[PDB]
Amino acid sequence: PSRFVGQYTLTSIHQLSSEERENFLDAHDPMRVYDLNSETSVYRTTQREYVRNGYATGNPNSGAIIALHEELQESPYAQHIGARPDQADAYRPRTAHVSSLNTPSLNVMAGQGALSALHVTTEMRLGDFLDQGGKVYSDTSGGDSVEALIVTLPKGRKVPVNILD
Repeated sequence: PSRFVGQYTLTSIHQLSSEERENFLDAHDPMRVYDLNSETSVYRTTQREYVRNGYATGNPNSGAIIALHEELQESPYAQHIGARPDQADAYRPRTAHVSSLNTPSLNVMAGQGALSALHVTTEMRLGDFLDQGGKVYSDTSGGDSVEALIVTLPKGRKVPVNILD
């Protein structure tokens, strides 16, 4: 199970075959893993002032740590199992500071237990981020049926929000 030690040298999903790349995305891309889409609603708490005109803008200075599902790092279990160095199961996404994206973003919660898990509570349409070039990352910085996400929102862009409380 540990024969491949030192051989887990891949660092990008593009270094994997098409089949393994798809396997990795199936296991780590938030969009696929949590079965998200343009109509998925995402939530976060904030202050009225920031969304008083019905829109929210991305935060330029977040301290969030995100998972990069397109980049690889040896899985802590690769050596425990016999994971081949050219297979998706031998790796896990790399993580990085959100500032590395050089783009404002918003930390949101998604899932049936989101609203519960969570100043005012806002709701947003994931598609509104996506339609404007926003990207979704798992936030690695609740319980079950809820996932923490980081969604980018390019400079000068905004998304409509609904205050729930």
